[PDB]
Amino acid sequence: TLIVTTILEEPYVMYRKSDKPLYGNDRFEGYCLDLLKELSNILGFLYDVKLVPDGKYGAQNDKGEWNGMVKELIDHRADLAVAPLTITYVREKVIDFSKPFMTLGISILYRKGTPIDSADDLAKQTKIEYGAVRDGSTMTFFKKSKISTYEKMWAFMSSRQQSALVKNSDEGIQRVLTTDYALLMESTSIEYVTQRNCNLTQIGGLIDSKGYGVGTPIGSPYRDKITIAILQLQEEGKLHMMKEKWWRGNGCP
Amino acid sequence: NRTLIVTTILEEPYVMYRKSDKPLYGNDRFEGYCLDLLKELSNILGFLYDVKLVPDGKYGAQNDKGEWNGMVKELIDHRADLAVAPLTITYVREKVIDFSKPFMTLGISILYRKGTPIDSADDLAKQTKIEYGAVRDGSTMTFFKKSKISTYEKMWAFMSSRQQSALVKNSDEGIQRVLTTDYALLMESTSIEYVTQRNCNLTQIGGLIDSKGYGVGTPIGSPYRDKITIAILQLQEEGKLHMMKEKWW
Ligand SMILES: O=S1(=O)NCN(CCF)c2ccc(Cl)cc21
Ligand SMILES: O=S1(=O)NCN(CCF)c2ccc(Cl)cc21
Ligand SMILES: C=C(C)[C@H]1CN[C@H](C(=O)O)[C@H]1CC(=O)O
Ligand SMILES: C=C(C)[C@H]1CN[C@H](C(=O)O)[C@H]1CC(=O)O
Ligand SMILES: [Cl-]
Repeated sequence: TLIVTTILEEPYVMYRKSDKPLYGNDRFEGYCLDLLKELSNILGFLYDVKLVPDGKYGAQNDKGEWNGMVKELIDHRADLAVAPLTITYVREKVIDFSKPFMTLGISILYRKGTPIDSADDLAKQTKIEYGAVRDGSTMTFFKKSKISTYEKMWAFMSSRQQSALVKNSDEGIQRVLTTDYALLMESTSIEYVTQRNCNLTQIGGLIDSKGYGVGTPIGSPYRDKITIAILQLQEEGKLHMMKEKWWRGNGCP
Repeated sequence: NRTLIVTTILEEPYVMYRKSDKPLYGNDRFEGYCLDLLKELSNILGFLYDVKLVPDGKYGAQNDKGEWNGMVKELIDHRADLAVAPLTITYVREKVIDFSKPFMTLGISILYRKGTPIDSADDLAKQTKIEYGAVRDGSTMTFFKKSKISTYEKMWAFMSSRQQSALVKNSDEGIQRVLTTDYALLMESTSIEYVTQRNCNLTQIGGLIDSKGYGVGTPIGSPYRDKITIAILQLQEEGKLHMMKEKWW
């Protein structure tokens, strides 16, 4: 029986809707749960899903200490992390990621109706505020970047004691819907959001290329097996079916 | 430290013979995306390397008796330390070697001539006048062979009919077939991109029908695999892989 650490994030992992109190794995549904089910069926393991106690994904502080799901793996409090956990340089040095089960890139979430069409449109002005979820991989992309425009955007994002950043995606979404604000957001989440709320749209294409992967502790004997199962699921068209299932939403033009 | 043996294969624009007016020797024989990648990896990780073309000139597939060939076999048998090529990360291969995380993303798509009303794989699957195929024994052909999706099973039935006459031995052959005859080639999207920049009568039809990547191959248990994965992620986040692709495409 593996311990799986995860985090609430639509539509990957959500509280199931019911009139009775829920317990254990039955508390949850979503893309990641469907994934975990397929993975257990292929590999034959049992699993206990547990929300990550500090409710974080995994980032470093000044002193080099980790938190979130990444920390859970490092400390062996979980065997797998199944969540939209972005595969990044800094994380991959401290955990063993499976190969990606989903591809994505950073893009822009914004309200419909405007001439804005790219990141460059934002970086070369100051009237439109823009930011990212604080300490997420998207923020780290801008902070570590040495590319001109992205350097400029980070300067603005982090200025004024980081007032342009948000603590979570929902806050970002509300901020886009209410004020003159664009959120730098992972493309898969933009796709999800813009098919439920027809007032929102993606601006431009992907500014980078990356994946979500299943996290395991360094040296874990499951990583390679999960990689192999993921490849099987992709080649069978199942990853694609799973995403169609959970991204369908309400439908927007 | 021991000079690493790197198996690879000629394929534009990943690995090509360098154009010079005099004979070439060693690594100097070669240029291309994968040579640039290799050189970036060696600088980050600090290894020396000798590039060696795979003797049988194959990527790596199994025969009836389940025996492997090509670069994959080279790695399995420890005749090479690394494989640096457009070697698709697949289920069957990952079971027998270790791949780094992908340095490039791609999917199967369609190479065809411009000006036609064909718009998707479906369009091809439901007809028989337009011939279509893939490189024999490549990961693309294997995808269709193993698919249980209705459209793709129908396509596999077509491709394998008539003793696989719809298949080609290599991408160059496929490309000429598309240019000359009424033929569509199922081809990796990255290669389509390269071809259509250079052949203005050709285009991609429809989107990607799957999603995968090229990765550096190492023998199972190699200590270079994770190191190379981390180096790849670093190159990616610094935008050098993007630069490298633009350079060669
Ligand atoms: O073959 S993989 O390592 N795992 C399966 N997927 C499909 C889900 F993303 C992808 C996608 C993109 C790239 Cl570059 C690589 C891969
Ligand atoms: O983090 S990775 O495994 N290796 C780095 N890259 C960049 C190579 F394109 C990508 C791209 C797409 C996906 Cl899904 C996954 C990855
Ligand atoms: C939803 C959140 C905060 C996560 C999801 N993947 C990124 C990560 O794994 O860091 C974060 C998003 C982002 O940074 O745009
Ligand atoms: C060019 C060739 C024959 C290779 C390249 N990658 C795939 C592989 O690694 O199998 C093959 C192409 C394909 O099957 O469309
Ligand atoms: Cl990996």
